[PDB]
Amino acid sequence: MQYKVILNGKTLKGETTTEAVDAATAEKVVKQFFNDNGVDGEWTYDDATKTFTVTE
Amino acid sequence: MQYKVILNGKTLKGETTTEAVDAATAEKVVKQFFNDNGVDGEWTYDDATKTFTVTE
Repeated sequence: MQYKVILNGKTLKGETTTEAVDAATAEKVVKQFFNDNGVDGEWTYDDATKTFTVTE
Repeated sequence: MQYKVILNGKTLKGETTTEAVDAATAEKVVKQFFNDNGVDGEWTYDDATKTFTVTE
């Protein structure tokens, strides 16, 4: 199933969607996302659109 | 200024927006987001909408 994850922060806000057999799997899959995005992830920047693309 | 951050993963995909004086500040602010969301963040779930809300 598909789940809609909301990344609501103070200086950062957004919406994302992970696909997992269940909410837990999704929750876990998401954890891996941030777990890997966190502070050692590969962040690419696109000045052309002032947008950054965090690729797992 | 406002920046549009794209969280593009394999099993997870989405879009977010951080506000920072510059791209770097934004990038840094975002890092704090994931840095704090990562594996020890406070994740709240809303079954009513199958949506999770990660609050910094």
